[PDB]
Amino acid sequence: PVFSKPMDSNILKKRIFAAVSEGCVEELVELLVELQELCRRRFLMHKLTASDTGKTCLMKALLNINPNTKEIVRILLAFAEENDILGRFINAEYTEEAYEGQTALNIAIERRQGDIAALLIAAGADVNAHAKGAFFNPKYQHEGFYFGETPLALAACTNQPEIVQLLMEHEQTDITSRDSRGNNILHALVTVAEDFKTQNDFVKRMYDMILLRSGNWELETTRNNDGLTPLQLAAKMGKAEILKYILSREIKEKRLRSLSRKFTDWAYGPVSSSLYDLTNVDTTTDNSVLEITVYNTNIDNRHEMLTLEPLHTLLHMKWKKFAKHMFFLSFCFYFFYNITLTLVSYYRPRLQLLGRMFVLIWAMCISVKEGIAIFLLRPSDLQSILSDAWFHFVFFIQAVLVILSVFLYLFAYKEYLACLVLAMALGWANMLYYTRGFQSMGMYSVMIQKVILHDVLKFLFVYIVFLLGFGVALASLIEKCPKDNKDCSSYGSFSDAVLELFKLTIGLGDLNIQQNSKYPILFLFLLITYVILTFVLLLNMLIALMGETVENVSKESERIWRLQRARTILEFEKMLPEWLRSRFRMGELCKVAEDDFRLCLRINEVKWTEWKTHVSF
Amino acid sequence: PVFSKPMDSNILKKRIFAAVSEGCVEELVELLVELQELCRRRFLMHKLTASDTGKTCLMKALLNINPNTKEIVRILLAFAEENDILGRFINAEYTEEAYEGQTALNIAIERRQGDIAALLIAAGADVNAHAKGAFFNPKYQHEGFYFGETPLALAACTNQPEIVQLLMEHEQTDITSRDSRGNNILHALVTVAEDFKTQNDFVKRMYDMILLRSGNWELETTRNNDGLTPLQLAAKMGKAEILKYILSREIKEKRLRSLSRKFTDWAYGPVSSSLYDLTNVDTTTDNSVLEITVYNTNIDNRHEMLTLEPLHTLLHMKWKKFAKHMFFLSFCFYFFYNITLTLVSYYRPRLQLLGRMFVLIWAMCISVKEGIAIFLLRPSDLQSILSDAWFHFVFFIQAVLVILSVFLYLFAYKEYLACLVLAMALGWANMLYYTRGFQSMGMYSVMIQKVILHDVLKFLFVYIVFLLGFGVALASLIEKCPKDNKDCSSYGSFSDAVLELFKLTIGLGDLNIQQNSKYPILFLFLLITYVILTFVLLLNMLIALMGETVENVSKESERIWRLQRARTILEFEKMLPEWLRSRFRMGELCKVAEDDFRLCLRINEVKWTEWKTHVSF
Ligand SMILES: CC(C)=CCC[C@H](C)CC=O
Ligand SMILES: CC(C)=CCC[C@H](C)CC=O
Repeated sequence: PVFSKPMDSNILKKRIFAAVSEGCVEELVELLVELQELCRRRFLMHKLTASDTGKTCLMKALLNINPNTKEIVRILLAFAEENDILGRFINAEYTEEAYEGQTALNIAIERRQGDIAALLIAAGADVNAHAKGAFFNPKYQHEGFYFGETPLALAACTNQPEIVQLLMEHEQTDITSRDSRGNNILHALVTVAEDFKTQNDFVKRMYDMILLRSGNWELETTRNNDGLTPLQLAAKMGKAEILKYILSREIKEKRLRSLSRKFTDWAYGPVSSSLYDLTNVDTTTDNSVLEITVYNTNIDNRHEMLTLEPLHTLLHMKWKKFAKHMFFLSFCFYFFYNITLTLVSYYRPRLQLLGRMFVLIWAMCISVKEGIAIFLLRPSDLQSILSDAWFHFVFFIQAVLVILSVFLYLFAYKEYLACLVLAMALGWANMLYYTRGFQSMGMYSVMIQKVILHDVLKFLFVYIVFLLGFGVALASLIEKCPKDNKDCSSYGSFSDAVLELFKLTIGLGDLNIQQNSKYPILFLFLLITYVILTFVLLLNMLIALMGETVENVSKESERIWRLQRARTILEFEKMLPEWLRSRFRMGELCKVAEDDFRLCLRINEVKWTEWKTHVSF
Repeated sequence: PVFSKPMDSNILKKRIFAAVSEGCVEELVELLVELQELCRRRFLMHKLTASDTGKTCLMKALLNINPNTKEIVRILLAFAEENDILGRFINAEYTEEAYEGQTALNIAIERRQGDIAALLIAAGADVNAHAKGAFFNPKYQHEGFYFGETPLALAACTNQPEIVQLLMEHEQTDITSRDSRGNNILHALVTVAEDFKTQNDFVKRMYDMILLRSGNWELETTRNNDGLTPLQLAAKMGKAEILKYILSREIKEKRLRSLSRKFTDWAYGPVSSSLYDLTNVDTTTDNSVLEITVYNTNIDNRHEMLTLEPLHTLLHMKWKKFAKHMFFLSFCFYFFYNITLTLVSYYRPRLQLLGRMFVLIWAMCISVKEGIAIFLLRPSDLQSILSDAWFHFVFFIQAVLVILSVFLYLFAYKEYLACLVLAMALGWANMLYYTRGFQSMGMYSVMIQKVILHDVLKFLFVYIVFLLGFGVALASLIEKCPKDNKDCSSYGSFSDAVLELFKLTIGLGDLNIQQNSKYPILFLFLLITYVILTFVLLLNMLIALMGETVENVSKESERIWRLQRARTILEFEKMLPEWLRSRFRMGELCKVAEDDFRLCLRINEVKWTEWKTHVSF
């Protein structure tokens, strides 16, 4: 990455800056006596700070910590309060593009100087001073560190709970404060949080602290600049631990019960009927966590992300309620559409007229749905290798070719077999999408979807750049026969040599040495080295490479089948009419202070291994 | 899963119920003074309990434990004994379908309230109050928790030995009590027990406690509702640790010697001749543990389940006594029957008449045995992939086709070669069952039995749905020749195109471009993409998939060969006559109190690694 001018370097006002660097208080005593009357005519002490970047000696002293630093800070504060400029001195900000709005308290917090940090707030800091800068607000994740550009989140993004308690007891803190990105403190903790369970992580523990110290719902209901309360921000950023904690969170103490999400009912040993609350989980309005966690591409930790308590049961109930009954209906009504293509294609005209226009209207419906589905998606969705747009595009082609054929048939262009036969061969090959069910058979289609995109195009490109060179050479090595007989020089042209040299790869045809070549010792050399270099090397090294690929992705297939299952589960939801949406879940709990707690789904989960380990002691 | 109305919720009699919920004794003082004369006219205190589910305030207070709960229980008991309804109050039962017969002591035990549990039995509990309900007695294993529906097993199914001791010293406990499922306490411990050795498990330790406190044989000889003393219940449910403990169990103390099963004789270092007792182990009557552990499908922990001391030696002795000598006899007498089919099939009539009806009578015997064997099995046995019914069905077909052929031969239908040649080709292919012996060769047949059922039908179905679409398209792309020559359009019909397009897959035949097609650029595209998509992708991705399958199941083959070996060992037992069963094991030990301890098999086992590790200290 790149940055602007540095915040500190070591390449008569510079003498104070050099004195506060190493922290020489004995040297720092006398220059301030000199500075009290240094050009005391009128300047309004602007020479105390620097004008190139807005730096003062305070944040320069806190920029590099030495064992003697407290005396420097107290001497600087005692000097600043003499000239009645302490408010302007402690509220000093950087004035560059990378760093803008940076205060001395912001640097004091991050240097683990909790004892020093109490001094600036005692002198009076604005606290709410944002840090809107290019460094503090990076574009990607590799040119800076992000912390919500608020000083309170410094003690939150870095494990400093004592400064969190010190800032909480302040009268002017503004816990419900936005920023330039519109985030809040909980959004900041969501962003810094670590997805994988890597032993102890302070973010999950400190979320409880900040939320219990808030004691209200405004911190978890405010939206981002795009608009995201942190429940789905933890989903989009790919944070499994934080989402698991926020989805299943209950407070066993009174006076804090509205913040709870998982109201337990009874714990009868291995069984525990937990009444879960869902308000941004079910796809009711938009941007639900269930919708975000399935329409995402960059997430790699979806092994454990989909199998939470208010998501797995929700998906299973949706599948058993309205997804399987329509999946089988779609399978039957597409198999019939593919079968009625055989009665038109194979039985072409070289009372069975009831199905002549059924294929036309169903191709029209398929096209008018896939045209919406292909532009509703963004180009970022196709960047993933296992994207769902490939089948959405194949299904679209299967409709455009059919409608083009039936358009050209009655227009009499003699092309009613050009696009209809390709539509046929693609439609029978399109049946490997409706194997989303049948778990054992569903294991098999993603092997296609991964192997063909990982090993087939690479070996195909190598074999194409291999066959092209040998094809030109073998066609150039032969000689033109004097046309006394037509059966001369079987490797006649480049197009014929390509076919005759490709037939040798599969294993059908014949091999000859008298191909009207004046250099048989050279013809045979090339013909032998082609089969040696490709059939002995490439055709079986491909097998060896997929022997590693399938071994690597055999344990990964279980989650990637369930991903396609959940995607086609939620895709059929959008196709429902609004009046058919009456089959919602259980809701209107009314077990809160003065309202109804949205919708609350009752699940009855059991865990016998965990209960066996717990009861073992 | 689903459930009935919940046992507790938080959505002038309800005030007492709310007071006992959080356990506010200071609030609980005055309402009872109010309730003493509340409508004291005559109701016979029915308002103290609820009528919707039969709940009282006692089990509601024990439903959620708070640090102050003992005073609530003692105040409720002191109030109930005043109105002389303590017996009806403490013997209160739930009255719904899911929960029926549930008492307050049952809820007090499971909440780890051992100090509270002594109070209700001191007041007087019926103890033997069953919990016959749909929740306590689930159908499958995923809609409830099962514990034998007796309160004594609550302290047994949950690790609470102190309450076991408290219930044992009671005068009215009825240790030999059945239930609605006919189980006993040992059956309950067998059901809850954990099969794999997962560090410490309280069930195996507490079995010793309950059996030594019983001190008799009635607890381990009572049968289930179907009829199972727990030795084979531990076998059918798949519990390796519990079965290992119960099979090899000895008490070194006097006054408890009839309960012992493994009477040791001498321990001469690495060798220890252990005299084992077998009463429900040998297949003498029915339902032996050895018979149950081999005729089971759902068990996955049979790696260590078959190799116990009174089972492995029993199987080895049976094999060396009467199973190998009949296996070789069956192999010879079936190879002769398959060889004498060649002298009839290949030498058909387009003094060798001694073998013309031998095949007929042996096919009759094979059919009359396989017809019994195919309906003696249940449909649950065929659900397993590696079931023994496939060979039992192939052997049956090999007899029905032969008898149909020899029936149609002398009836003169000219079909004596239609079913006889298929019977021949199936009979020579049926020889891959008699490779149960030859350990290295026996490793090879289960590779067939697994690979063909896991990878062959899936790739075959994909290749069939692939070849069918290209077959119709390639046959439709060609044009009908004007019949001036017969050698026109080699891809003539669909049936011919299927064969010509299948010959390209194996690698024999020829490839041409002038197939009387008006669209050669389209014919060649389909012909090239078929070989690309199938021979380059499917035919070798199958190899890559079995490269993972064989690697995964290479370590699993050792147990699955021995499973077929034990199954064909015990299958030949049933074929023996009753008079031939005189070759039993050693029995009539008479080393017990006043009887003969059934049969007792002497084995001489050695263990040098264990003795080397033991003597090392
Ligand atoms: C296997 C799969 C998912 C797609 C293959 C379809 C090919 C392109 C047929 C083309 O005619
Ligand atoms: C390999 C094995 C166990 C069985 C194959 C027998 C096949 C079905 C021959 C059919 O004719």
